[PDB]
Amino acid sequence: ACTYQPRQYIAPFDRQPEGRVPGIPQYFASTLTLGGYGTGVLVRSNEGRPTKVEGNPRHPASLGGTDLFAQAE
Amino acid sequence: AQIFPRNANLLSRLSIFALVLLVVEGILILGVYFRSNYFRQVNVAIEQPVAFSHQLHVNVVGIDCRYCHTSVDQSYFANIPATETCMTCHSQIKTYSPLLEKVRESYATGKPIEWVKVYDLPNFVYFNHSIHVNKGIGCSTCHGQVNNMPVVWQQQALYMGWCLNCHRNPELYVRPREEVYNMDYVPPSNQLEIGRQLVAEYGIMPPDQLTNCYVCHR
Amino acid sequence: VKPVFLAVTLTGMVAFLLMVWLFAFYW
Ligand code: HEC
Ligand code: HEC
Ligand code: HEC
Ligand code: HEC
Ligand code: HEC
Repeated sequence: ACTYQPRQYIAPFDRQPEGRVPGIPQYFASTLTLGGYGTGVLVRSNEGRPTKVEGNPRHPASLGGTDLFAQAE
Repeated sequence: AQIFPRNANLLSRLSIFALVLLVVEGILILGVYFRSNYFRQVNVAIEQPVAFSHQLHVNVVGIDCRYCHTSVDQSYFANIPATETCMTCHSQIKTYSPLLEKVRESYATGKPIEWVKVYDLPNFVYFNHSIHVNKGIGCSTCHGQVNNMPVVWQQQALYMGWCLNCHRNPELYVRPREEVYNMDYVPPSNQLEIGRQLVAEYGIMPPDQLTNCYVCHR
Repeated sequence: VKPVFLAVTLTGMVAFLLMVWLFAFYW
């Protein structure tokens, strides 16, 4: 009812990841298959969680582009 | 004189006067509540689960701020130290002590330490520590003299006008890239001249862009 | 009559100082 906002706790790590800067998303190169055939995707991990999928410019059949299924995965 | 006593003529006028005062007092009470230090939790020393003293670790031991908040000049988020940084010293310092029991219970088990956030934002604000630090803005002008706080408190409420004051007039609060240290540094007497020169050298954009809505809210 | 006109005047400016303080140099 008062104090405008609750306490809002914060829980950091116990051992920091070696190559992660907190608050900076990273990108990993993976592959998504539709009918058994692969498609190279560049997927974004915010804090170790996948959130967005985009095209892999280095991969044939996905020159910076994706289909609706790769986005909805 | 028909149905009213003699004094009522004075009382009626006084009552109208008293009514106006009560109305004005009502608006006053309302505004005071929404700007108080209890509603905004300003100057309140929030109790932490492990009772960490910044005064002991900065002014006495002499640890740099980037030793603990390592992500402040690179991302929007100032890193909160993991238990590994605490165990780097307390594996030998003050080991087998009750004040460090929670820290020693973590690191052995994957459970984190649930600190309480002192500086809180309503999640539609999107603050960025990296751009502020790299443009000559120190922690003293924002979090205050944290180096001397045994318990951290909110130096002032994070209003929108408080951000707008610096964004519209950054000449008054800009500093010459000695922000990470120099908590003892204070604005020079000729802050306006130095500030205008620093704004021109660092390319701080005019108030027309910095007052835009999407610079903060998204 | 003239006294109460002064009284309702001082009351007004009193309120203004009060209000202006809260909404300006208070924070
Ligand atoms: C990680 C964020 C932490 C936490 C949770 C604590 N520290 Fe330190 N610490 C250091 C030194 C030299 C002292 C004083 C030694 C002494 O008094 O003899 C401390 C003290 C503490 C305490 C209080 C212990 C007590 O009063 O007995 C606490 C609760 C505490 N620390 C928590 C040294 C360092 C250090 C540099 C070597 C770093 C990094 C940390 N400590 C980190 C943490
Ligand atoms: C150099 C003087 C600084 C500055 C400007 C700040 N820190 Fe620290 N920090 C450490 C720990 C364990 C916490 C959480 C416990 C607690 O808040 O009491 C913090 C927290 C903060 C805050 C507030 C966080 C919030 O959510 O509002 C602020 C503003 C802050 N820090 C700034 C750890 C350390 C530490 C030892 C590992 C050192 C040294 C510092 N911090 C130094 C600084
Ligand atoms: C462009 C004209 C806008 C608009 C339409 C709004 N803002 Fe701001 N805002 C900023 C901060 C730090 C806060 C938090 C205030 C607090 O905690 O007291 C806000 C808040 C708001 C609100 C209030 C939301 C609510 O009460 O629910 C509103 C309606 C709002 N904003 C709209 C930060 C800034 C900022 C500096 C970086 C600037 C510029 C803007 N906001 C601009 C706008
Ligand atoms: C004075 C100490 C400031 C306070 C208080 C706040 N900000 Fe600020 N901000 C400040 C400077 C010197 C700059 C650099 C301007 C530039 O052109 O480089 C900024 C800029 C920002 C930005 C990034 C600008 C952009 O174009 O993206 C953001 C996102 C921002 N400021 C946010 C922000 C918020 C939300 C604040 C209230 C919590 C706030 N700032 C306060 C200086 C100061
Ligand atoms: C006014 C500009 C500003 C400056 C410059 C600034 N801070 Fe922040 N700080 C804030 C604001 C605003 C928050 C609240 C962030 C939130 O609620 O998400 C915050 C939050 C924090 C937090 C909590 C963790 C987080 O990421 O929110 C820490 C730790 C912190 N500040 C320390 C620092 C350190 C270290 C520096 C390096 C000098 C620094 N601050 C510089 C304004 C600033």
